[PDB]
Amino acid sequence: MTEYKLVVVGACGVGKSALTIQLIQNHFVDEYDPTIEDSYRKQVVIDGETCLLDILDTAGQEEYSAMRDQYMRTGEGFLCVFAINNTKSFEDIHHYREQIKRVKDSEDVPMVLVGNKADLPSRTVDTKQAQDLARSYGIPFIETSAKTRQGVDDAFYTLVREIRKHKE
Ligand SMILES: *CCC(=O)N1CC2(CCN(c3nc4c(c(-c5cc(O)cc6ccccc56)c3F)C[C@H]3C[C@@H]4C3(C)C)C2)C1
Ligand SMILES: Nc1nc2c(ncn2[C@@H]2O[C@H](COP(=O)(O)OP(=O)(O)O)[C@@H](O)[C@H]2O)c(=O)[nH]1
Ligand SMILES: [Mg+2]
Repeated sequence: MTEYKLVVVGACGVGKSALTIQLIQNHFVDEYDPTIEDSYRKQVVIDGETCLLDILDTAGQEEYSAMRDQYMRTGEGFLCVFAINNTKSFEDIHHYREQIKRVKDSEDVPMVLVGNKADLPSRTVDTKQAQDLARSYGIPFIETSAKTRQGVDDAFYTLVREIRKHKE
């Protein structure tokens, strides 16, 4: 079967681990150690294709390193996650997109913008502002809740479809 290597990136606390564990293990984690960086795998069917999702949930220190560049470079697509109630996490996205372009040495890398925690009140990032950003990047934007499951499959499956488009 076809393997898709996905990498989940974004600020501490946006829900990278919760999104990954909801997709792979079908449950919402109320807490997940922010030092646990690992890959999680699941066989799924997307548009009739049986495939293996190989998802790297990034964690540890906010730092640049050749060591990290080496394994991040293996990613075929990037899920760029911010939390809709954390303006700083939205502002951070630019730094992730720029480093993805650097490590992949390309202006054309499969990417999806994800606004997580859609279930929470008191949002600080307007959906239309995130939609405008995604339009400016030429990538899809999906609002998700790792808690309720809203948009979770759509976010990961859309990234798989972006990877297929790049492979042509
Ligand atoms: C609370 C812990 C947690 O969940 N964290 C996510 C993070 C670990 C990794 N992550 C991170 N932050 C940034 C950058 C990268 C990054 C670094 C590389 O060397 C290579 C690549 C390649 C693609 C995407 C991202 C990277 C990173 F993994 C780069 C800039 C954005 C910040 C940055 C300012 C260092 C944070 C802690
Ligand atoms: N209400 C709500 N809480 C969430 C959601 N996603 C993550 N969380 C919570 O936010 C915190 C940070 O999530 P985590 O997955 O550890 O974020 P990470 O640091 O990006 O891996 C945890 O307490 C999660 O339970 C969500 O969609 N909705
Ligand atoms: Mg985590």
